[PDB]
Amino acid sequence: EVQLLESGGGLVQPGGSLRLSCAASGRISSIIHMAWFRQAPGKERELVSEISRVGTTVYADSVKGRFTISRDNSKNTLYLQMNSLKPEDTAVYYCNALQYEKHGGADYWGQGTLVTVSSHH
Repeated sequence: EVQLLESGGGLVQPGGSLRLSCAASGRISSIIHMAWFRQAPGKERELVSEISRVGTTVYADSVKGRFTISRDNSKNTLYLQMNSLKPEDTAVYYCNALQYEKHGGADYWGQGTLVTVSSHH
């Protein structure tokens, strides 16, 4: 198993910024794809960004240019810098890790960290 511990969310105004963190531990594969997903009311779970060990990245079209995925490997930590936040970015954000186990792929989940972007909290 890989345990994923998220932090960094909270309340912010439109145009604001937040940085999420995801600390990984456990039996982490040499080939591991790390991702941020989000779940909002009225929408399906959505991939936000992903990074491979060599640093290739992908972004959802709706966050391109505004969000940046990053790492501090000395802490086994994945980050998501969110800039220029919009109300439609409100969601629970999850850390995810995708690697093989003996029987097949495993998609490990963090707990989630809530991000609420609003002018009228």
